[PDB]
Amino acid sequence: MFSGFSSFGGGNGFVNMPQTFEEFFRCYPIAMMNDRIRKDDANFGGKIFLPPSALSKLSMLNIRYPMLFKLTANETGRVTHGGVLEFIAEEGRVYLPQWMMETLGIQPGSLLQISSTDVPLGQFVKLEPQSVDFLDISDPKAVLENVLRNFSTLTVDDVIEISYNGKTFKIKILEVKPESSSKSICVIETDLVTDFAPPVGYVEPDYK
Repeated sequence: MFSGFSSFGGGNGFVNMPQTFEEFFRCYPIAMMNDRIRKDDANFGGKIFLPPSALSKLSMLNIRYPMLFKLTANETGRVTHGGVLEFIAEEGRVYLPQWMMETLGIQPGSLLQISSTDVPLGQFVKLEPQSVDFLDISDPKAVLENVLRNFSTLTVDDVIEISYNGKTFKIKILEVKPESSSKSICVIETDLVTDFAPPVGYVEPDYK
């Protein structure tokens, strides 16, 4: 009968719907690519090459930049989240790092599916450290930030590796606090918090 005509809060009770886009392209092993025509960082990075045709379609869908891409493998049934650099293949070519191919469980010439997904940026991410040497760095936090920049999308199930000074480090997202059931975390700038927790009970003797 009577209405207060007043609204209080209600924002918390609102759930944001992620953005999902699907694309199909053929992937090729970047490893076979000549070093001269390829970048070393790209080989160990999480950036992939896609056609401009897909990007144009995304704009129509009003996808905010940066754009996130997700890889789907029918053969393994597992889907990893890959990052995107720039579109240079007019015909429609997809390139991925050698390590990524192993995770996807697909061999050269295999089809690769890329879907655009947008996440509200997780709040907490748990990363698995490797070797005490990694934690021996004066500014380990800085290294982490660099890794996030390299990878547009981060998945708990996906294992990301960073190569520094010719060295490769394995970082595994054991557990993260997400805002969606997708169980995917992607931090563009720095809205994601990372913590290092030593899961290895082995100790290496000091050499002197």
